Amino acid sequence: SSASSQEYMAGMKNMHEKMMAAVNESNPDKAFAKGMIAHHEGAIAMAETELKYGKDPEMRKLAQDIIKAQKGEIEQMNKWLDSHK
Amino acid sequence: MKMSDMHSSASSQEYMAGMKNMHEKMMAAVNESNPDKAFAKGMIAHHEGAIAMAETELKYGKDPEMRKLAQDIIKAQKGEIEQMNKWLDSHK
Ligand SMILES: [Cu+]
Ligand SMILES: [Cu+]
Ligand SMILES: [Cu+]
Ligand SMILES: [Cu+]
Ligand SMILES: [Cu+]
Repeated sequence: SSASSQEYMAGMKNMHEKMMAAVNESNPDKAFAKGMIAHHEGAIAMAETELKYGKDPEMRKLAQDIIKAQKGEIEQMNKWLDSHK
Repeated sequence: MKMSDMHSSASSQEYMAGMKNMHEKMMAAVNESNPDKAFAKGMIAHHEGAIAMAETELKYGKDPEMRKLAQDIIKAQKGEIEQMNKWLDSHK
């Protein structure tokens, strides 16, 4: 019960850590890439927690979709960073 | 290395603002006991952060690929926000 809230909270504080290190970036394109990647990783964590503790099928469906999509956009921003600035 | 660079640009400030806003709303959303409801409220606040970060990118960003992604992200996140919003207004 409260175990779900902590797992949610753990993924959040995890995302906050990396997102903090990405906004001190000066180049706003690099800041968007690094920040949204950490932000997207937060979605995946929050979605995986829902798959563990969630009971509602519609939301568990959305969580599965969110994991698939965010992972995709993440690999794009990663490739964008390996080539740019 | 430069001392006057010890202050953030406007773009970094807007990015910082969107984070502090997203964290606040997400904090108030994990207070849910029901994890399905917690996922909905939390991902909504989390998704709104994506929109803010993408809007900040559209305001200050120059790279075409990333500007396109920011545009798409705003569309998709808003849609999924509407889904979770209706899900919250309909499920108990
Ligand atoms: Cu994201
Ligand atoms: Cu200041
Ligand atoms: Cu917090
Ligand atoms: Cu999100
Ligand atoms: Cu490029």
